[PDB]
Amino acid sequence: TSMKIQFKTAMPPTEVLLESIQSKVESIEQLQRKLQHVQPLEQQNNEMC
Amino acid sequence: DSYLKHQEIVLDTLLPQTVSNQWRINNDYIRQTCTIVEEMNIQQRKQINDLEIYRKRL
Repeated sequence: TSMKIQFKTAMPPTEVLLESIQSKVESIEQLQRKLQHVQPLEQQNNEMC
Repeated sequence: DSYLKHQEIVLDTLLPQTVSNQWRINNDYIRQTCTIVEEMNIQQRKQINDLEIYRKRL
């Protein structure tokens, strides 16, 4: 009963969140990748400096 | 998400600060290279002058 009731609520809460937050995840996660390139260039410039 | 944008821009400011000082050091070197390269050119011309001068005397 719980598994049914709760997981149905979970799946609705998840898919409602996911719709709003998968977009914001991509927004947040594609920004993280920018740090990984902003760092890697930083070192080569410091090294070359 | 807003915090991550403040964190990102800070890195790229340092990318410029490094960029400027790196090009600035190379900029100073360039003048030195051109200063001496002329002086070496002056030396070689004078070198070649003697080389033939000493011959034409003898």
